[PDB]
Amino acid sequence: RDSKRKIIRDLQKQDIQYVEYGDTRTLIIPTDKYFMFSSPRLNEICYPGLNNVIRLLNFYPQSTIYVAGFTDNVGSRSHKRKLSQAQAETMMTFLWANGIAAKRLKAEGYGDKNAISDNAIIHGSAQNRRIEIQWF
Amino acid sequence: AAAAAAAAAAAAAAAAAAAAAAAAAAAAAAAAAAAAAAAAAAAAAAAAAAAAAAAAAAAAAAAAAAAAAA
Amino acid sequence: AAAAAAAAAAAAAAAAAAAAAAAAAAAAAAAAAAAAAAAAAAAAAAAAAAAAAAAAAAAAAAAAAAAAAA
Amino acid sequence: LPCRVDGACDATIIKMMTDLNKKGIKVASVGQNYLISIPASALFADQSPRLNWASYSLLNEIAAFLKQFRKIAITVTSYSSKYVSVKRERALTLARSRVVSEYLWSQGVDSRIIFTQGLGSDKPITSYTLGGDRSPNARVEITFRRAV
Amino acid sequence: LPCRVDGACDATIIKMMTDLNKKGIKVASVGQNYLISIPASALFADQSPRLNWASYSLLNEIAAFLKQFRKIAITVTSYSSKYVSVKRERALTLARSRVVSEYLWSQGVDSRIIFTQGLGSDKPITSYTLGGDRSPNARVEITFRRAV
Amino acid sequence: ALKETALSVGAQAGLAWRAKIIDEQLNKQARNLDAIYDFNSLVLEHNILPPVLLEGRNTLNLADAQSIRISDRTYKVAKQAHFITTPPTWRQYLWMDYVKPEAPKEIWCIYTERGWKNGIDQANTILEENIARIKEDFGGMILYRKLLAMNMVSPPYVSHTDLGVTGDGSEIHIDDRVLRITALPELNVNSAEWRAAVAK
Amino acid sequence: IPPSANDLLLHVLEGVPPPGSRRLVVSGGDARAWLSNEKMYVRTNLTILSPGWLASMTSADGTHAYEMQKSPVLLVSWHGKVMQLKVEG
Amino acid sequence: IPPSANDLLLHVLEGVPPPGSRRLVVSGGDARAWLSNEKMYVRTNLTILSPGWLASMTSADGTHAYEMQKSPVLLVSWHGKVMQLKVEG
Amino acid sequence: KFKKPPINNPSDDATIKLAEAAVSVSDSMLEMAKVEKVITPPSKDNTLTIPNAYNLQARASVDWSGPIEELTARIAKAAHFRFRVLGKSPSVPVLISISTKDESLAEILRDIDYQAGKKASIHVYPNSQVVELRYAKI
Amino acid sequence: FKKPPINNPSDDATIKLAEAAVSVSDSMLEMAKVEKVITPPSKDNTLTIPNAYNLQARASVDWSGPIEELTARIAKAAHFRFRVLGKSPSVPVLISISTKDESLAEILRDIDYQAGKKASIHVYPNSQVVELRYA
Repeated sequence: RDSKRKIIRDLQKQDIQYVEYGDTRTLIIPTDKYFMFSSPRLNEICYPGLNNVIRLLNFYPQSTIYVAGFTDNVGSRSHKRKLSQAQAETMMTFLWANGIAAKRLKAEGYGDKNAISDNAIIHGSAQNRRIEIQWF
Repeated sequence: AAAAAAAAAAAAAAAAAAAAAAAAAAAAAAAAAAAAAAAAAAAAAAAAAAAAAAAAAAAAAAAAAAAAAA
Repeated sequence: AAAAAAAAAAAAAAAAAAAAAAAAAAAAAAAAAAAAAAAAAAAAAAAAAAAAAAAAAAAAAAAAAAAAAA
Repeated sequence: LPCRVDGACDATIIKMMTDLNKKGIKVASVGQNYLISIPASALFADQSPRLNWASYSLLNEIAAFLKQFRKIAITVTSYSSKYVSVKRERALTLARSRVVSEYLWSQGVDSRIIFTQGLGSDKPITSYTLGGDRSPNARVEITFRRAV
Repeated sequence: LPCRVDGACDATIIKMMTDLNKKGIKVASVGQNYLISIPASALFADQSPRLNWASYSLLNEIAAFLKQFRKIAITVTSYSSKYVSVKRERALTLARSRVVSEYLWSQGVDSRIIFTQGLGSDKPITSYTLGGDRSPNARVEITFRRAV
Repeated sequence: ALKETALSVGAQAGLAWRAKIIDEQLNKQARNLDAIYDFNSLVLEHNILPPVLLEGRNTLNLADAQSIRISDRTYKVAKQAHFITTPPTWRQYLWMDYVKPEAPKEIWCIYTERGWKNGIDQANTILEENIARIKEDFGGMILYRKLLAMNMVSPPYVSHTDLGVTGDGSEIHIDDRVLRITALPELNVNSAEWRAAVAK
Repeated sequence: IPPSANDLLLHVLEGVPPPGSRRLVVSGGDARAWLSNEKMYVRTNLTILSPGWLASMTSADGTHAYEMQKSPVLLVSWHGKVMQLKVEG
Repeated sequence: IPPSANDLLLHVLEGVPPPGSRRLVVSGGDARAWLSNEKMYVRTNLTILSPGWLASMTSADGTHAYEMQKSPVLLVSWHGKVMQLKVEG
Repeated sequence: KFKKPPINNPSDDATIKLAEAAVSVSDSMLEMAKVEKVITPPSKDNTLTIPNAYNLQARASVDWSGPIEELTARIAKAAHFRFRVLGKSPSVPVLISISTKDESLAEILRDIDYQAGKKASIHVYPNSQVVELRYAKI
Repeated sequence: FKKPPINNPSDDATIKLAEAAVSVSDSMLEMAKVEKVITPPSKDNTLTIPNAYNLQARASVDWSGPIEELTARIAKAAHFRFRVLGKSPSVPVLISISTKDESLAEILRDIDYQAGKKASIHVYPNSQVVELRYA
């Protein structure tokens, strides 16, 4: 009830994806409900997702952390890049300020250049707006 | 419909229905990419049935007689 | 109406009603600044319904056919 | 039909106005200039531009009180007592007022402008200067004029 | 009439998806990119491009899972751990993936392309390198994007 | 037949209900649509509404068996530039009309549900053409500002004939400026002064 | 040569209706509207935005008078708020 | 000298129907079809294959607009899949 | 249990097709703003004609769609700047529509000056306390 | 405890509509940056405030008509001499000031401005004379 299966089961409940993948472990966090709108201000009402993701990654205290930000097709490519970079960068500062040592972390912004769905449809672009958190 | 993932959340136009886990397999609108491959019409793939006729035969709008539907 | 401050003292034109403590939230006249944002009319925001027609369709005075009200 | 009430009632206006004066947020009502005066103890932490989590409930009937009026420009201005310098102080009070107006247009105002600014104890309502945010000088004030 | 379901149901999609994850074929579901990851122990013999006879049942709910989606290009790519050389290894994994895609378009996919390729442990998902096909690095992966 | 008039009862009620739902769904996004369809800061220097240009690339016409004509691009001036007083909003183009229809067994119930979705998606096609018309008109003005940069059209040439004090002794107008459009915005065919959209 | 304005906009720049008119009731805003001959005239101090007017004057105190075709809804700006006014007739 | 195209293909390259049309409902694919005068016009981004069209345009984003005679079925390619679309009218 | 991450509200068909129109008008828009800014380079800003000030560095948040002068009178009133017009206002209103949140008063007046392009101009004289609006010459 | 914003884009279509809204009105803003020609205040070629104590008095004027007559009586209300240089044309240079309180040098600034290019105003304050110049 304080363990891995409990905290991944309620991150399913507050709708953040997790993937187990060999050594690579990746949280997919929707920016649409974990950020206030088109901003790098964190959605402060959704704190228990943020406490639960940092409670999850106390379990891996030696892995380097890749954090990356994603948008969809709207706006200029500069706006895509700087908005994704700003949101990934402030999630990186959230993990640093909730206590991960700063040379484990890596913030990087992609203006939907990985694009896990198509941007031509509404729900697919909603899935494209995200933060990936990878570690080893 | 969108069964056992959750209930159907939205109905995304230019798509199928959107369940409250993922995208469903049930078509939302008429204009989605539903795999029609067998039509059911008189004089399909020639032009349509020229509706002004009142006789025995059925004439297409490309002036073929639909002998399979007369 | 103007409840529990006092009773309604006056009814100030070009304003809302005036309670006998302060200015109320109930509109006095028709011509106050009441927040209309959803109208209910045939051919609103084009020109109005051209009333001389007697047919199936409803034609606007800007000669559009109000197909949402025919 | 045209609407009689505009999503508001005068009984609820004076009910929130008594309840805000009972919780110590003082509502002055002069003409149509409305003032609600909030001590900075009752919202923030001391000498910080940061809300406490419980103080958004105080901002809840502040914003639900600000539902009730037709208004054009709310101005929100904050000032506290002296801590380091007037330059640090004015940066504090500018961040203070801009944070509370960011929450107030996150919430519901029907205002068209919120002007928001902070001052460096340049307008203090008492000469008694006890401390930091427990001073009654240390306050934010939300003033507007109720339109028609 | 137009068809509601396209020969598939979402209850059966998640029923196969739980059953494949219970038998250890891990289904990742990211956006509309679908990944099913198959350990090479669970299909082939060790360091061989040859199916076992029982593993076509594993390919049966792989192919009946691949019935359920509208898809354009499946790519199937295989890689294992080091056995002799990277050249022998890449020949092994190319034959490996082309054999499993030959069975998958013997079976039912509604894909228009299956791209199929193999790599020489060039992308290994763990640093722990126990052995041959019992390594969790030694795997085939079938990735596609579900169209609309 | 009673089943058919049950469907016809359900149709207009579904149309008016769907019209209602998308009217305050439009009004919920009212400031957002003023941001999208901002015609106000697309108007020209003498409050002239810009014309609607239509782009069609890569065009074929099969005229008969003997002959086709291809062209690579086609620009059309539709509903030419003119003096607007106040700029168009989105509400002339997008607002569907709300009237409240006050005109009222088992087969009646199932075909009033199929009439109800027929009214719903027929109101959806009316809204789809309304969005289509505003996207035509607004993107035509955007296509002007492309071609006015890109020198494929003329800007309008106004003329202000200033007049002084004007009239008889029963009526004066003091500063009497008559403003005309002499040259309309108009695609040039002398094509050597054209531009090309190269950026970085 | 165009006409100057309508000179009856001088009358509806005051509150007085045009001679031989029909009154139109206006809801939801401070305006008065009359219909002379298939054209309505609006005395307001608001700013009419959507349906477009043919002629306008303005008095000393910012009251405007508009000649326009008959549209059953008027859209104004009040003080930056987009506002609706509704006319019967 | 042939005609150029139809210039109403510019309108049905946008979503807007031609003036004085009849709507045709399209099943089984993302297309819109209107019938002006014994000719239908299809806005799609699919590729119509079997019944043959008389005129075509294409916008900036790969949307095409086709003038063709009235055929009750359209055959398209979607993404290499041969696909059928069905029109009533 | 399987779940994709964004489980948002139920949308409807109206804002579905409004959004997929709005992105095509957004990038047709983006494409020609790129075209015009490369076919004439903007040499100058307007911060040289609206310079900032201490007590112009107050912030505001504003949605607005009315005419320009009542808004800029409200900006200069809360900036404690005397507000002056130059030029008679045209009979058609010059209408701005500012919808922004948390900008400083100087960049709000610059946004006003930009949105009223060639119809008006905002000038600020900060060694005095004067906000001006000048209307155009036509 | 908390609330989200009320008309928030909390919906998967309205987020796309509103990110389109921020990108359209941003794309408006660089539209306006490219076509907004201004001129710098070094080269604004309008009259400044001539800061004389007679010209900082406190007036009121409501008028439309020809420029030379206000400038005459703005001079003789300023106790300034009025000179004219140049020729007034057949159509007069027309102007309207309708302000119930703004300052005198500030009337002078507006009437240089609303003159524009048909005429302009200089003030020489040591000699206490305003001049109107034509072209």
